[PDB]
Amino acid sequence: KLSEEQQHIIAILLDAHHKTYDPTYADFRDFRPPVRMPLSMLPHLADLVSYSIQKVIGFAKMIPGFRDLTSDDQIVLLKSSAIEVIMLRSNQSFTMDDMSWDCGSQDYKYDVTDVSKAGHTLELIEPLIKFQVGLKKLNLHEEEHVLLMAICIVSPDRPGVQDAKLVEAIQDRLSNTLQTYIRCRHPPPGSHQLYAKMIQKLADLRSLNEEHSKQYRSLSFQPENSMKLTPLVLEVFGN
Amino acid sequence: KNHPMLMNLLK
Ligand SMILES: C=C1[C@H](O)CC(=C/C=C2\CCC[C@]3(C)[C@@H]([C@H](C)CCCC(C)(C)O)CC[C@@H]23)C[C@H]1O
Repeated sequence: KLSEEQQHIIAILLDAHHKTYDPTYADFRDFRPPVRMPLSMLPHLADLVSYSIQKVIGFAKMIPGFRDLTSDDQIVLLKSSAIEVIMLRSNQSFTMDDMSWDCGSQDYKYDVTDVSKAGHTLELIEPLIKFQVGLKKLNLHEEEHVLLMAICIVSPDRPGVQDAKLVEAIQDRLSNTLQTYIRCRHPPPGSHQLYAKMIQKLADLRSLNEEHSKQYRSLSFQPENSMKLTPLVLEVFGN
Repeated sequence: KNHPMLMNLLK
């Protein structure tokens, strides 16, 4: 059954998500405006991602055990996971109706052609949409969604990690919490192999991360594109 | 790292 500790973890993660995800998207007004007449969507989506990096950091900080990490280990975990967590969290605005991310208005509704106008090809974008579709098909409980974000961040195998054993221990605590949550709270048939499926999505995200990285390296190699980015994006994603 | 903004947002 779910221990008291485990239900505590869940409550904390739900709150941390509610504190860092504004389902009104009101802050989008502050971004450089979307332009859809090349790379016309890069300023707007660069800003979106920059905002989102900030929110993901604020979520990460609230993950039980995360603070016990070194500063260096917190830094490497966020650097490698940020894109993956933005892809994960983005699923909540994502809609199967038109395979787009719908952030409350036509201006902030993003489709495959918009992403394309930020400098990215179908080699990223097609697997990104399929990922969004498969995740949506899981119909996760919000509790599952926040746990999966946290397990994504606190991954022991990330490049640069120093205290692997400690990152492992934090994550195992969250993995066990997720496994037990599914067993106690998620009815069959939806529960069928749901943990393994959720772990497969984390492998999908590694692959998405790699592809995004290579297309980012290309895009940002040109200084006129790198200019349209934000300082946080350059720092977290590289230069 | 060499990551002042990240390090600052983290605490
Ligand atoms: C608040 C949020 C999330 O944090 C992010 C949201 C959407 C995420 C999207 C939709 C557009 C395409 C996005 C931005 C993807 C795109 C490949 C990022 C490109 C970043 C760049 C710096 C240009 O390489 C990643 C995640 C995708 C809206 C909303 O759900």
